[PDB]
Amino acid sequence: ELAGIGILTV
Amino acid sequence: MIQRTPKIQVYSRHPAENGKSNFLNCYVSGFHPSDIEVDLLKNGERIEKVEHSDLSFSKDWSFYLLYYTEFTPTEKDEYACRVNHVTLSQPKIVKWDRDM
Amino acid sequence: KEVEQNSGPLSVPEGAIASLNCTYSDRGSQSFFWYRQYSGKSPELIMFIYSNGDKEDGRFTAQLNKASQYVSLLIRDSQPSDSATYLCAVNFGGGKLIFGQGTELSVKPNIQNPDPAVYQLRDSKSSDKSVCLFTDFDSQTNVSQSKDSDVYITDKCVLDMRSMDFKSNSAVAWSNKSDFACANAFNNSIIPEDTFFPS
Amino acid sequence: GSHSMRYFFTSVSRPGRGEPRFIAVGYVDDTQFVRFDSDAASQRMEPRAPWIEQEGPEYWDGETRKVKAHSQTHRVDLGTLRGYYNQSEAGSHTVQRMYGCDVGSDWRFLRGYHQYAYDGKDYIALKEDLRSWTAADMAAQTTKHKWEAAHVAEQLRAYLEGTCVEWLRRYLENGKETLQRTDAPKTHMTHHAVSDHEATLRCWALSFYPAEITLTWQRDGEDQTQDTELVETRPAGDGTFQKWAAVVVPSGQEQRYTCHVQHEGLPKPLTLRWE
Amino acid sequence: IAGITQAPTSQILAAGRRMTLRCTQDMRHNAMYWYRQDLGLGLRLIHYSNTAGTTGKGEVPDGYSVSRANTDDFPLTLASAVPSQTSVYFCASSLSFGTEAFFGQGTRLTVVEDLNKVFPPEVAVFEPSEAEISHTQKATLVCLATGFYPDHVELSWWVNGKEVHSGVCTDPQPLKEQPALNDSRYALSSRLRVSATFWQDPRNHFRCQVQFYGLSENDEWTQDRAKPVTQIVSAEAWGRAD
Repeated sequence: ELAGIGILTV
Repeated sequence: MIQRTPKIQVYSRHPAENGKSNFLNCYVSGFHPSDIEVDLLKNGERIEKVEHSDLSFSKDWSFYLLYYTEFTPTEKDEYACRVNHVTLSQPKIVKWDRDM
Repeated sequence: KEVEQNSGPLSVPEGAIASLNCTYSDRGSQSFFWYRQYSGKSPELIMFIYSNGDKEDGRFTAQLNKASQYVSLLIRDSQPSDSATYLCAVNFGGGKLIFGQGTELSVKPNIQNPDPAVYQLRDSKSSDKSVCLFTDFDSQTNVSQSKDSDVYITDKCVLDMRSMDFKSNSAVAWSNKSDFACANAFNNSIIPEDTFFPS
Repeated sequence: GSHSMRYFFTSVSRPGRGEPRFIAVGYVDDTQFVRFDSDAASQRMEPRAPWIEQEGPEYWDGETRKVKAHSQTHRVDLGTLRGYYNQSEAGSHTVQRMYGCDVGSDWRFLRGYHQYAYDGKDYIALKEDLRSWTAADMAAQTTKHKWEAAHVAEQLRAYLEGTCVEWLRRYLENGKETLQRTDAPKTHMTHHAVSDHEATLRCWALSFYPAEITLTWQRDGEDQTQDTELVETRPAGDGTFQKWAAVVVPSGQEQRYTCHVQHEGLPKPLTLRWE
Repeated sequence: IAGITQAPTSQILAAGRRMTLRCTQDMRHNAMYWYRQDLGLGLRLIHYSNTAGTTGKGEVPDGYSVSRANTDDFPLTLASAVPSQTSVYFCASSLSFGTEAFFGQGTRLTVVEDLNKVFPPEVAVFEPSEAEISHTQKATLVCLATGFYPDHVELSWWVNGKEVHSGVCTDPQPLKEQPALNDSRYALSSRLRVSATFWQDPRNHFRCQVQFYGLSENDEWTQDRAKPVTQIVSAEAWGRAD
């Protein structure tokens, strides 16, 4: 499963 | 910018045997950027029906792909890989060796 | 898809423990949220939880059991200001942040002097228009409204005199131009036993 | 024994123009199970292994949304990174994301990672403790400051110790026929004379899974560090893997050389010598 | 201080009209959301947007348009004004997808088919009982907002010209006058309590006032009463020793 949190613009 | 020339090998899925059907592979790896053109050849002429893997990469970020087609080796037929990348002046040709 | 909450309205008396649960349908949901919403207001966040198990913040405990598809909020020591509809929010994808139907909490005050009474008030818009007030009862008493379309009875409301440290439960009833008895108004579902009707 | 789940992401700006090429792939171990391609027809996460097909509509909608979300984050990223490195709009640039988790033989969490690259050099990477960042250059320190205040590591640690680990187990149990298999290498050796006094012995290992293998050459029981050609482990395209190792041998002394194959599908390490 | 605002806070639409609800955000958040809230079934996702430039559809996007030109703005626009779209509408936002959402002020929206059923409230202050004062030594004024459509009202008490937040309670939801008919008129009640010392003193002013959010000033009006706009209708009482 992919991350549904923790993925933010640099 | 980091740019890297592809490593190329040509090979078959199974031990090559005359008159028996197989798969011709071309494995391009270690390259950056991701855009690359890979043909497979049968006596110098392009093979139409060629599929490829979904783009992935290694731990040093360089990409790899597997290009493939179904073939049937005979003793009179030459097979090769043609590869084009931005780090090449003109395309690179690697011949298939069954007798590796 | 479905986020179902613990079906309200709940009624938990003062100083006790309130407990709300939340179930969700997606096994792969990764973030979970509890919101509080007052009457005609925005939701504001109580807590987020990401990992399985218990999270602590003051009087509030978050509990997440991902295998059971379960989020809960345990409210310790509940004040009258905790009375709101409580909202559960489960994220289902990217921006598919999906909510429950809301569970209504009313923390009901300990009435220090349960002295129930019914009064009739005169207007300032003339001195002929009548209205009825039923005030100072304890929180076990509830209210019904139906005899006809004549008698409109409002719900149980709670005011607070902060300086005098006193709580008061009340309800209003009226019916325009009739022979409207103030004594015969509030007893659809039956009144307290010693309600003062000083006529 | 020990396993891993891994997700890989590439966004290429094709520009003076825009609309980036996005490709996402997911692996359990050395087996691909899912993909996304922005060029492709469906605009969905697509199955690439039999055992993932049994998942419900919730899963496919959930992964599609989360993969579509990754893509649009990367599109903003490409805009931003142009600014941080003062690069013009005429040229193409690449972002890369990799995340995943390892488990040990008991399927308990071993280690997690979340790394990021721009133009094929390291940009920012999560350290092994999962609470701190290694930033490669000065533009990446700005990204590090954003991500520290936003609690990106906390969120990432929650995914990498929980959700990554718990879904890896589920994948390993649903496809235990495929994923808990070990195809032992099928081995042979060929011989080729290059001149009248020297010869090449090539030791082969074919159709193995997983891709981790060790081929070593030994002259009279001692490791041949010297004249050893050893290729990249290549795929067969059917799920299994191939590799060879070659040495040059002065002729008539071919029987002094032994090839050694260690792979986890083998009951014991293998010793081929020519004949 | 970085926040989220919505505009307007209340709106009365004619049927088949167009209305854009603005929502803006200073907080540099990537993800933005639109929700509807109705009296039975909670918050309900209309549309989303994970980053600037991009959008997405939620549970009920039907009838609703959305746009994301910039990081800051996420306006929801309603093409045709159906009577089903009467709700309270909430804009929200989060730093990235799946994180904590921060909500706007809210927007009360009511689509009416007939403008000839929109009414301002009639307000009255009922002065407290003689019997309450001799029993409790406290005095309760009640208020009565009646005869209004729709339920876009805010009630407040004012002592001497100063607003009060203690000794006061208002009904949670408004109450339908004829609780059966289509587009029925509502009634709101509220009670203020102070002591007999504060009440029987003749130099004390008491004002109950109702902020009704009515029609826009750009609206069609033709009929028999005055134009039922946004208004405060007040009702007063003074202190008395009797």
